[PDB]
Amino acid sequence: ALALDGKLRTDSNATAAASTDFGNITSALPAAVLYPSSTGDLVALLSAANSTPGWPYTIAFRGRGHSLMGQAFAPGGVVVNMASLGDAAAPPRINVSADGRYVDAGGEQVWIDVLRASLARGVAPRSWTDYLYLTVGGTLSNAGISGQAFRHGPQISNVLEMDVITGHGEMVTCSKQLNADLFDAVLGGLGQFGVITRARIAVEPAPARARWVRFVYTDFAAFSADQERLTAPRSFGPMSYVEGSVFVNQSLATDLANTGFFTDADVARIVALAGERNATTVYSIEATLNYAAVDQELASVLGTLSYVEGFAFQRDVAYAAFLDRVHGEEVALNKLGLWRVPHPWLNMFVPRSRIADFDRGVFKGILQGTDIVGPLIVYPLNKSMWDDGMSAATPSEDVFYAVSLLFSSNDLARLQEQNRRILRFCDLAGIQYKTYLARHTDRSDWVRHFGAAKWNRFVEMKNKYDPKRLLSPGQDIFN
Ligand SMILES: *Cc1cc2c(cc1C)nc1c(=O)[nH]c(=O)nc-1n2C[C@H](O)[C@H](O)[C@H](O)COP(=O)(O)OP(=O)(O)OC[C@H]1O[C@@H](n2cnc3c(N)ncnc32)[C@H](O)[C@@H]1O
Ligand SMILES: *[C@@H]1O[C@H](CO)[C@@H](O[C@@H]2O[C@H](CO)[C@@H](O)[C@H](O)[C@H]2NC(C)=O)[C@H](O)[C@H]1NC(C)=O
Ligand SMILES: *[C@@H]1O[C@H](CO)[C@@H](O)[C@H](O)[C@H]1NC(C)=O
Ligand SMILES: *[C@@H]1O[C@H](CO)[C@@H](O)[C@H](O)[C@H]1NC(C)=O
Ligand SMILES: *[C@@H]1O[C@H](CO)[C@@H](O)[C@H](O)[C@H]1NC(C)=O
Repeated sequence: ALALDGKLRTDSNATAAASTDFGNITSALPAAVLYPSSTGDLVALLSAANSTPGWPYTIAFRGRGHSLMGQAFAPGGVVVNMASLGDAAAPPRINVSADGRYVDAGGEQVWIDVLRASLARGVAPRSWTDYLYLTVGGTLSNAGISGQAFRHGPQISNVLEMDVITGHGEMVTCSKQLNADLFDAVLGGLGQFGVITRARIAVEPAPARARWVRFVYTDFAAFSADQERLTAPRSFGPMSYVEGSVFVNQSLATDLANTGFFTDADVARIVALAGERNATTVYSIEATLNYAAVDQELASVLGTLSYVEGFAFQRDVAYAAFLDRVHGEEVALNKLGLWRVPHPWLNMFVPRSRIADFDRGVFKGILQGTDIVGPLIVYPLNKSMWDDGMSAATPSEDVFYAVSLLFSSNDLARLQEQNRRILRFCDLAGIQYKTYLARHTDRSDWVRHFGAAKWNRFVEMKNKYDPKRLLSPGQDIFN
């Protein structure tokens, strides 16, 4: 029925396209790929799966395939090409509310398009990812983090309601007020319980511009203390965005130039500073202030900090230009053939109490004497802005750090071994980290990830909403 309407494709080109992802490390061929024209086509697929004894196929929902390790694959199953839902000109897949207090976006829609539609109405989401060509449904199935998360929470903390089609093939609207169990389960739920077809996203009046700063440190203690100062609850401080970067000695000049922030003269100055201090690691805080008045506001904030004098670097850009900054990085890297390469990325949340230990073992230890390509990102988050009732798993401490080591790749094998070594260091040091964007491959690891109480809830929701265990099998939780 769906195949006759040209929606369910089994041809080699279709299956091949749905068999690889951004990670470029693992691959898995699906039996078929659905190209739905409407949510009705998704209901039809999931209802058939629910009602058919001996239903053969697991089902995955491909956003834009930005997964690192096959999370969007359905080996010998059906991959849903979610993007197809946004093919038609009418009706619109992104609706800013009449009063401009929220935006309704299709699960398949990319955040860059959500931004553009929001700005047309003078508004914008409050919480972002660093990179905007990701789907609403995709990031909400994980968490969605960037430099705003310390004060607004992750993207999953900025959703009012969702439309979800469950593994039973039932279309359900959920929120804190209605079907809250499904609402909580789906958010950070790794595509396990149903497909998000619509999410209601909180917005704020859009700032016009961003004052954009980078501050340089050679001392980790000063660097991390200042990050924590900038992101501390008062309500929060003036800064709209706070992240940080780590630069190892061997690839210092190259990595500093690769930020796209520093000029060649700026890079030379930082290299000279590291040299005079014999520093093996350099650290940079990246922060923005959304808006003569800005000058004094910025001066007042910087006066509370302890970066190396003479090493505050400033840019002033349009708000939208700041948010979409990484798009220009992709275009440039792809032209050099350096974008579509293996990405053995390591992402985790590290408790505040152990971040100095992590720095000693990893940045000052394991990563020393290697040529690093890709950013090493480190910044604090506030647990208070996360809802522990949702599926997403975080460390127990009030403050924990996002640590994102975004390695680009003989080299791949070395990098995979290096990541195993970093994880081994953390385990032996007894650091109670949580991975982010990673899939585990056995039960014990997944139970450890969630913790006993949250795992038991996760299973309860799985039995209620996907009892056949069909959905997002690439997560390797129930498959
Ligand atoms: C590619 C990449 C990823 C990325 C990033 C930069 C790059 C270049 N920067 C990020 C950032 O700054 N902050 C952050 O939180 N994440 C960042 N990412 C990682 C990204 O969030 C993940 O890749 C995420 O999966 C979103 O990517 P995408 O939208 O392409 O989704 P997918 O990989 O195809 O699918 C991921 C899993 O989710 C399930 N899924 C997908 N759509 C839905 C819907 N609508 N409903 C329910 N589940 C869904 C898939 O089945 C899969 O398991
Ligand atoms: C954006 O709003 C429009 C209303 O203008 C929605 O379009 C309707 O969608 C329903 C269900 O998909 C259809 O039955 C109607 O025919 C559509 N009406 C119109 C006027 O075209 C659209 O669904 C909204 N988009 C999202 C993602 O919420
Ligand atoms: C990774 O990308 C290359 C193209 O550069 C391709 O030949 C290869 O099949 C891909 N590998 C995986 C596992 O996706
Ligand atoms: C799911 O399958 C059951 C049969 O076990 C059936 O009673 C129910 O109506 C189905 N739901 C949908 C929406 O397909
Ligand atoms: C930094 O690396 C260079 C090699 O490129 C080396 O000459 C220098 O001694 C290193 N500095 C420190 C303090 O490790």
